[PDB]
Amino acid sequence: MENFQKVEKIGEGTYGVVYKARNKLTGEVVALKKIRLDTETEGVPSTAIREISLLKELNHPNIVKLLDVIHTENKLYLVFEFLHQDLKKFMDASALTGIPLPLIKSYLFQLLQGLAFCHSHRVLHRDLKPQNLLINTEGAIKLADFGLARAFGVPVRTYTHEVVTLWYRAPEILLGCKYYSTAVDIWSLGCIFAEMVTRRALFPGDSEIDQLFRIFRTLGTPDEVVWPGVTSMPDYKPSFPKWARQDFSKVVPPLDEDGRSLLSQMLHYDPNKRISAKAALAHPFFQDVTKPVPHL
Amino acid sequence: VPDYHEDIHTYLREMEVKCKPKVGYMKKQPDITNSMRAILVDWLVEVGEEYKLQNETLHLAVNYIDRFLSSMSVLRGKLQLVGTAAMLLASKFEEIYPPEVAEFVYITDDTYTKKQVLRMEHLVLKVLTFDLAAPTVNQFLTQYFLHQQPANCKVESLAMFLGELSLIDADPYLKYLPSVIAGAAFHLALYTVTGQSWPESLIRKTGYTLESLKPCLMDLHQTYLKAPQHAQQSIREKYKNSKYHGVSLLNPPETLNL
Ligand SMILES: Cc1nc(C)c(-c2ccnc(Nc3ccc(N(C)C)cc3)n2)s1
Repeated sequence: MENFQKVEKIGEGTYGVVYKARNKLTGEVVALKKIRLDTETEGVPSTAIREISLLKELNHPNIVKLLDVIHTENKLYLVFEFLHQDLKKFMDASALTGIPLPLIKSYLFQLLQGLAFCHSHRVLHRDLKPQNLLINTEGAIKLADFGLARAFGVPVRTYTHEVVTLWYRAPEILLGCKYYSTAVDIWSLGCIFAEMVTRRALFPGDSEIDQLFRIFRTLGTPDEVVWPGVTSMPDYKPSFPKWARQDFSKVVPPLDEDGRSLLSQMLHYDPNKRISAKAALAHPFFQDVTKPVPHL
Repeated sequence: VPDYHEDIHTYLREMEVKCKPKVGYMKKQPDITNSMRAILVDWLVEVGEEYKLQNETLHLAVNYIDRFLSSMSVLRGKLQLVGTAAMLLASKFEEIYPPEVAEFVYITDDTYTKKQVLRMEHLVLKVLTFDLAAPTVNQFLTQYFLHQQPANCKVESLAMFLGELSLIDADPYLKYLPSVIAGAAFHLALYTVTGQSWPESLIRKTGYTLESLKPCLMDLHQTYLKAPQHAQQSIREKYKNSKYHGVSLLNPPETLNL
């Protein structure tokens, strides 16, 4: 830490606190994440243990680089590459005009490459949300905050009391499934795709049941033909109202045919038939992809 | 989703070789023995049972211990503190929520303080350089189990029983990679329950023929034959439960037909 000068605080949350800092010797600007560490009581949080072990395994252009870990008696610091803001803030600054379609397309494409990389290395992210997707001035976007990430060499059990985010949560989790799968990360990215296009969250629920009903109101109340097994999922109830699936031409008006088709496949109900990251990347929607730069 | 099944198998095979402990470390440990280590692992089994921890947690703890013991000399009096920190770390990596540190302190019958456990957690992380996502026997078996025709839960449980046995004795087992021990386990479980043999689906996936498996198998077969007499019994007691179809009751085949 002797060779870092803190420059300014850029965020605080469940992680810890993140500072922009500069290496006094090399001039590199980094993001320093200080882990909330109680030395006399619980030790190193599970978030830092997961993020570190997994991020040190993952080297890819669309996953935030972890540069270094500074671990001393009282303190644990993660040193990350600096990126200059999160997608949430960019969506907010761009509401009104909207992010341009080509830049949306580029971000989707890059995020799918990052995810396909995570999934092929047995890592599930589980908490994709715009505040965890980081962008730079050259058109890159990168997955960040692997604090809730899990290795899935053996199936990951769901958490009775999910701390995971509501808005970007997959239906199979809301209906009580026992295990997560890679499919939950695709569902999230699908929601984010839609959000960028429409300039608002697709499914902004205020509770778990409201979150489910909001999904059902746009995608239709699912049944055994659309989703075999649904009816016997732990929190399925035969009393759910019946809503019709909506025309995507109305869910996401700005999208063309290829867009609606990809979106519809990322938001499939049945996690077994939900498109994979690797197959998404071959979708025709990406034929004409470029790498525009954002107006930050 | 099986779009990754192959890539993941292939990546586990790469990682298992990087997370391997040194096979000869016990002899260089001036003050501990294969036998003290076996006593420690059997105790962790029991901790896992008391606190209802997943099996993966146990396999990860043992990995962390053998790697830790591969570079740090430890006195027999501190060996349980190593194990406790390992189990705490494995817990945090693998469980939804870990037992509290204080629970860990109690399961040692209060022989260490809360602070000692925490400081050891830090030392273990440093020596393992935070590389905690190791492949285990449990993981490979879980991958192998997709290839059963058809699935048979007796086989599954018995194979998990044997993989767990293998943790107790560094004695032979530190010689073999986790994918090889899983292969042996799966075969010997399949054979025990049904008389069938390491399937050609897994020969192609793993690239291991039955033959290449045979050295590990003969060890595991002896291990299984001798299990009822072994000084450490906690794995047997655990696998008597109905949860596991009582497999550790089953009679081991006196011969393998090799
Ligand atoms: C949780 C987090 N975990 C990590 C690793 C974060 C991170 C990492 C690298 N750069 C930035 N840059 C960054 C973050 C926020 C902002 N804002 C302007 C909010 C700007 C840059 N943030 S945030």
